[PDB]
Amino acid sequence: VNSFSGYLKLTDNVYIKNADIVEEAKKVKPTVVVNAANVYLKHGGGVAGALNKATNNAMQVESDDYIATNGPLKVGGSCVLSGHNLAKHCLHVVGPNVNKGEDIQLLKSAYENFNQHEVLLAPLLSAGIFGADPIHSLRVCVDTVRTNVYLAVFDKNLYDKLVSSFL
Ligand SMILES: O=C(O)C[C@H](NC(=O)c1ncnc2[nH]ccc12)c1ccccn1
Repeated sequence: VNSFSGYLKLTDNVYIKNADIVEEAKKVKPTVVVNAANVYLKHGGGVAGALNKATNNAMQVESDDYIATNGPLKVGGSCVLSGHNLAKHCLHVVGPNVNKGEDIQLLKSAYENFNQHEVLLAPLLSAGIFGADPIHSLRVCVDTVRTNVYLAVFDKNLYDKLVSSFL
């Protein structure tokens, strides 16, 4: 038993809600919140900009030190950093950004990072301003992640569309 509330059950291990991931994180304080990052960990907009703003820019400061030491992530890759005031840990996961011309096939690799964590609060990878088909992303999530994932979808119209089209 865990502390997530009002999530619609999609499968044996995937739950979904129409909610702001920042607000869910501040309420639940999950072990792991997933950030929809880029390879430079430049947290400008979307999930990343919103999470970082909620940490008062501490996420960005930590991320800049990470990049200075380690260099950029790979598309499809991830790193574990602090969750600051939002969670114990933040798993920064890089899904392909279609608006940058990145390989959509890399979405499955991106979701595989979730399997290293027993429970996660996450956004829908590569959706929104990342430019991929969100129905496809939810499908890849359900077909790739085996650990317990709680998906927080910001856009109300998007959430309704995702639920009504889920096979
Ligand atoms: O779920 C959605 O609608 C799409 C989702 N976006 C957000 O969660 C989001 N975007 C902007 N400002 C925000 N403030 C609080 C939440 C939030 C998303 C997923 C992957 C990549 C990019 N974007």
